[PDB]
Amino acid sequence: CHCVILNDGNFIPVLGFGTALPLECPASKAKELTKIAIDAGFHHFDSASVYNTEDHVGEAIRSKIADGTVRREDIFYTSKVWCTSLHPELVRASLERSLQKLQFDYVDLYLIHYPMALKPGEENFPVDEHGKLIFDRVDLCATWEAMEKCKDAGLTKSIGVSNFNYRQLEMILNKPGLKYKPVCNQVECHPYLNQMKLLDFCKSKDIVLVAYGVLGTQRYGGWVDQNSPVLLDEPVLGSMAKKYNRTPALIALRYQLQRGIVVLNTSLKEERIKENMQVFEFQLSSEDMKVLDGLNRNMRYIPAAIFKGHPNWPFLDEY
Amino acid sequence: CHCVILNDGNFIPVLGFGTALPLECPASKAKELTKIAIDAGFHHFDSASVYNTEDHVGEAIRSKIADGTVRREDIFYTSKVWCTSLHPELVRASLERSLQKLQFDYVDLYLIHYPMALKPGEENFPVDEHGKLIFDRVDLCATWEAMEKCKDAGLTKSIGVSNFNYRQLEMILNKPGLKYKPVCNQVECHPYLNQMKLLDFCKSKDIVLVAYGVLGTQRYGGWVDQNSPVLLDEPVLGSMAKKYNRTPALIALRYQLQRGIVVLNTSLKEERIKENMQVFEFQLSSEDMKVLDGLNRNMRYIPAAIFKGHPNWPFLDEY
Ligand SMILES: NC(=O)c1ccc[n+]([C@@H]2O[C@H](COP(=O)([O-])OP(=O)(O)OC[C@H]3O[C@@H](n4cnc5c(N)ncnc54)[C@H](OP(=O)(O)O)[C@@H]3O)[C@@H](O)[C@H]2O)c1
Ligand SMILES: NC(=O)c1ccc[n+]([C@@H]2O[C@H](COP(=O)([O-])OP(=O)(O)OC[C@H]3O[C@@H](n4cnc5c(N)ncnc54)[C@H](OP(=O)(O)O)[C@@H]3O)[C@@H](O)[C@H]2O)c1
Ligand SMILES: C[C@]12CC[C@H]3[C@@H](CCC4=CC(=O)CC[C@@]43C)[C@@H]1CC[C@H]2O
Ligand SMILES: C[C@]12CC[C@H]3[C@@H](CCC4=CC(=O)CC[C@@]43C)[C@@H]1CC[C@H]2O
Repeated sequence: CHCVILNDGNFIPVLGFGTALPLECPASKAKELTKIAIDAGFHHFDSASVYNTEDHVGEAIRSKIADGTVRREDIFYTSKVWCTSLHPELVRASLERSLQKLQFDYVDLYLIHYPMALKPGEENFPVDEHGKLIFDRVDLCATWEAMEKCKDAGLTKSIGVSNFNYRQLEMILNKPGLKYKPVCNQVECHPYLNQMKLLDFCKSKDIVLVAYGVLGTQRYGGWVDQNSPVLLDEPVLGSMAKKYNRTPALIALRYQLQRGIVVLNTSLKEERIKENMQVFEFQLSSEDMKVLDGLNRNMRYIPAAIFKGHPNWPFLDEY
Repeated sequence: CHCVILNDGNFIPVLGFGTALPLECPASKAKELTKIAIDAGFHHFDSASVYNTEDHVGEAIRSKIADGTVRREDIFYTSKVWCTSLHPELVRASLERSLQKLQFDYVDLYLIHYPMALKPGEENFPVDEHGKLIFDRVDLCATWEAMEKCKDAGLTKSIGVSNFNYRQLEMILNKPGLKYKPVCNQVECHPYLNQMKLLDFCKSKDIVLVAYGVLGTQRYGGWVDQNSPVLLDEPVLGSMAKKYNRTPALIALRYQLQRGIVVLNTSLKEERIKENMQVFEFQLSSEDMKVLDGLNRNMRYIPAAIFKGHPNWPFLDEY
């Protein structure tokens, strides 16, 4: 497998397929896209409880195992516990519910979606009369202890985090009695926001940086500035694509793989799912990698703006 | 394909089996060892016209292709033109001779063995009455042009160099009319001689550093100081071997792979040839890599001392 090794010994495919879909897409769409992705050669699938696509994704995977296309052990499935279940006593219950939806006995990786707790309840986005999210206070170190228990319970093989800044990672890494270090930190990363600093930090701690937004994000309404520039329309990517006889998307994907990053990607088009697998066919020169490094402009497509004000908002700029 | 991509688009397996043997071993020994390597999963084999083992190595490979074990396209074979054939008009004749000994239509890689020419002739080590090598002077840029022609003739898929220092690589890289940059520079590299500087330079130029002496070299008589320390006896390697439940050799091999180096290795023992393939099974922590970086002590096992007076002796410069 085009895999890299996690700090707990487990292997993870460097190219994963994201199962989050635009609000304008029917949930069931996730099932068909997953089947196409599997046939295209994808083994790593990224999901979350908040995506409401887990049951459909699980159906596609179980279907592909049933007909002998792949085995459960060959699939790397990731889930994430949402802000409303960060309370230590609610973490495992959330994972068990996901497993129930998937018809799985275990997930390969389980992440804390955001380092920001929200009022517990069925509603994923509890708000008051002003439409403001209802924040809740939770000890993330305790949340982590609960994640470790899930690993020891065999409900998940590995555990990690998502959307954590290095300061928050250090808190966990320096935790008294720490048992398992996060194996990864899934964050937004692309030429407009190359996370060089956070990447170097993660590498120094044996933490894998898993990137989303590698192609500019699906630009979800209510989460991304619709007036922000479209990443793949960047002239530099267009020019480099022609130089290497590839596509702007392939240039953006290869850029990250060559930096030691595990990449996620999503496309609603079958032709593009297959195309993205071609990222393993070519190499970007060291000089062109520097050119791409020059596109950095601190453009964060998903700032989780509705979370601003929360004591743990992870995206404050560096000094 | 546990492989990396060369600057000419071709793929090379990151772990290769070397076929040079101590003078105390019969040449035919290479046939047996190559077959064992192939059965253990090795697809990359390193040889040279000066090793006097090409015909035996070729026979093992052809034998394994014949009985259905492996395909030629799945094998990556490297040869090297010796000092006595650096004259531009003799480079191709040497490659053609190697192909004849191998009964191959092409080699995957062809290297200039040393940036030092010796008096042309059948004798690989021409000497005078004082037992000193008879040096010759050649236009290495002209030698390179001849290598480029060999690539354009399809006799070799890629071309590179071996034992070249920074200035000598520049000599080729800045050559007016240069058509193909060297895809690699095969040099000695291990914790006692980590080549930090030369490695950084090669990466900046898209040149892969291929390392020999990864396990301390076979300590050839007449080439290696028999009183020099044995690399695999290094305490740090022993302690790390115990920590990871591996072996000193596996630690030394993995150290190089994680630095982006293509590693060669040779063993006369079947058990060790099989063992070395296990290098893909574990990961050294970032902190432990730094510990290994600390062992550098400028210990060059193969200084090519009999060539020390040659105008182009490569080991005088800092790197
Ligand atoms: N942990 C988190 O906070 C978080 C947040 C957001 C997303 N994610 C994860 O990341 C995954 C990816 O989502 P994303 O929003 O980051 O998007 P993305 O992977 O950056 O993709 C952005 C856009 O690229 C287009 N695209 C894909 N392949 C292409 C190709 N070969 N040529 C041209 N265009 C191509 C897609 O359009 P088409 O569909 O039209 O092809 C898509 O809208 C999700 O499914 C999820 O698993 C995680
Ligand atoms: N281009 C050049 O100038 C140049 C120069 C020298 C060599 N090379 C290339 O590099 C290849 C490697 O040769 P090298 O001299 O550098 O040696 P090496 O790979 O550094 O190996 C040195 C020693 O390691 C031992 N060893 C191997 N695997 C082991 C294991 N699992 N446990 C314990 N010991 C182990 C071997 O002893 P045992 O046999 O007793 O196991 C061998 O004598 C050559 O065959 C050749 O292809 C190139
Ligand atoms: C932006 C992000 C992915 C897209 C989703 C969002 C939560 C609400 C949503 C509900 C949907 O039916 C479609 C996707 C999405 C818009 C997620 C919050 C964290 C991040 O993973
Ligand atoms: C040291 C090196 C590999 C070992 C050989 C040496 C040339 C003479 C030799 C002749 C032999 O019959 C056995 C190997 C070796 C001792 C090579 C010169 C460059 C390097 O590849």
